[PDB]
Amino acid sequence: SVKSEYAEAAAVGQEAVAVFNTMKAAFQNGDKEAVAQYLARLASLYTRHEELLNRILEKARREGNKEAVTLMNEFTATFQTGKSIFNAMVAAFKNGDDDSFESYLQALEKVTAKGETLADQIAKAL
Ligand SMILES: O=C(O)Cc1c[nH]c2ccc(Br)cc12
Repeated sequence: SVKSEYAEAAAVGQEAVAVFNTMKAAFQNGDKEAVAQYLARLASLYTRHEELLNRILEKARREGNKEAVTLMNEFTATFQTGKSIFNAMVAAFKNGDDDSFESYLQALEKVTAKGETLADQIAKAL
């Protein structure tokens, strides 16, 4: 069902949180070889999550589930805010700009934290 697909997409989101928090510890420790690998792992996790959410949104549209479509449009817009902040963070790591990396990291934590009430609303709506 779309609801079990949403549980699967959500688990992937939680994998990214786990990897992201491990990556923040590596960044703080200056272990850039680990950070590089966690940033590759996070990209693949975000590209997977993004595609799965798009399938959920498209299914909700085909089902005519107007409330789920509304909430999924709001969430997939915010997902792009997070994804943009992540990509800037990757660029800061490439450029050796730890100040920008720190900044983008906190922004990505706050963007994610904000979008959690809506993430849990979508589970109940589908
Ligand atoms: O997860 C998505 O739906 C979009 C996305 C694609 N790449 C990302 C990287 C970080 C964060 Br946060 C989000 C993304």
